[PDB]
Amino acid sequence: MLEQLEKKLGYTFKDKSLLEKALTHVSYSKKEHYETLEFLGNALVNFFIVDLLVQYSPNKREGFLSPLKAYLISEEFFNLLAQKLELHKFIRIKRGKINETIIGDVFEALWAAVYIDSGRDANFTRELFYKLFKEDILSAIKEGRVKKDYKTILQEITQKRWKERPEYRLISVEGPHHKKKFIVEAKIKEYRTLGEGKSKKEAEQRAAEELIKLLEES
Amino acid sequence: MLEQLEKKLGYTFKDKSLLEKALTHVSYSKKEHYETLEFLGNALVNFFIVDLLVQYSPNKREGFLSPLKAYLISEEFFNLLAQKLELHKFIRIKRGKINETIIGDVFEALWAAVYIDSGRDANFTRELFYKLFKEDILSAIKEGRVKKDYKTILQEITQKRWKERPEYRLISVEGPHHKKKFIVEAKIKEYRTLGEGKSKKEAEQRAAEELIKLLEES
RNA sequence: AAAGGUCAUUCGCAAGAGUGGCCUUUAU
RNA sequence: AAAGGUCAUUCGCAAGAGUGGCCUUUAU
Ligand SMILES: [Mg+2]
Ligand SMILES: [Mg+2]
Repeated sequence: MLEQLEKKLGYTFKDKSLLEKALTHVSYSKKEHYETLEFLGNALVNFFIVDLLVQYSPNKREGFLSPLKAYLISEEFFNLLAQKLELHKFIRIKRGKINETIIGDVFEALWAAVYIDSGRDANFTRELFYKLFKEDILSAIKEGRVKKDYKTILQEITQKRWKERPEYRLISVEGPHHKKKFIVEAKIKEYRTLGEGKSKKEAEQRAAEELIKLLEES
Repeated sequence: MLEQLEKKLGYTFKDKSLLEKALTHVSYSKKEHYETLEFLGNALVNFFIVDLLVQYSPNKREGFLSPLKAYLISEEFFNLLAQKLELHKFIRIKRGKINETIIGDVFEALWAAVYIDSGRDANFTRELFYKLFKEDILSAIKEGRVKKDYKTILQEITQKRWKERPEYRLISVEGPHHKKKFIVEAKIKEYRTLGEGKSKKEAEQRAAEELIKLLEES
């Protein structure tokens, strides 16, 4: 079973218990799970990615590098990189389903495990990591594009035009506690739009997206 | 002069312009300054710190490791570790004076410089880093303690007791725009307290501290 | 950690930038 | 990234825990 993953990883563990720990969620084993390895892998993987980002990024301005780095270490991207490994069929869990949060954390812990198993050889681990994902990362860096959210876009418009910030007002809150529906109002000067979502922010983001369009019509 | 810093670092650079760039603020050189190196150094050092932290921490709980890690990569701590280096006498800058934010950023950039100049040798750089600071880090980790802020403590108190959170509002704002004084009000149930500070958060932190007392005195 | 506004101050013919304080938005 | 409250759900005699939703605090 593990031999398969080791083959996809291109690395054979000296300590197989270290590899399964990385693959084990707290629900399956409360004494030997990946939580602490995840803490380490996050730092480790963060380093490998930044190093690539600094070398190959077309734009080295902080406002570009920071948002892009955040995406390159996001759960989303990690799940994207993990596909190749098929972690979903090596992961051990009980009270839960192997969602994208679990996958991303196991991905991080998995890299910490390799690092440790190899006698804490960062250089070796970085290369193994690059041999597997360098191209995929450089690819995403080349097609890198920072995109602002509506709430941010809106206040930059209003701070430019009237040097003021839009007022977000909570209008309604319906539904059961585990699935609420929020209706918020965005207002600037005398303009006001509405927005709804499953969270205040989502609702405000919708509201803001409207106030922008509203303002375009002038 | 650079030779003096290399002796403190315990490493001789092949590319001196690299060491120089790490020491150079944008005010002194618009084209070759430490901004990008700082980006990378932060990631590299974060990894050095975390690795030590997962191996030597008294407590491995997320709620302990996280707050503690935050302090271990904070500007405050880096200035502490950087003292020994006397970076203040090596940093190049025009517009301003070498403050703790500068020192902290140059500390990070410097390690990025060492990393790159050594041909991206992570193991080497890590050991050089430890040779200089492992002792100080282990010591801080041994004294490691999570310090909660008043606002956090207040809502945990009010949420345990009443399942509700305190509320803040600004009472008044005094002084010039570049030096304001805020007076804020903190409340829970029928209890209200005031606090003042150079910012809303400082004011609220102060107000929260007062309300905690008010609650103890019942 | 990044983004916008703003006050002060510094460099600058200008453009524009540095530094310090404040407000807000985003991400983790 | 961490902390606290809350709803749902799963495991549990209980304590307590896991997973999903929401609110909030902190840090960068
Ligand atoms: Mg994670
Ligand atoms: Mg920094």
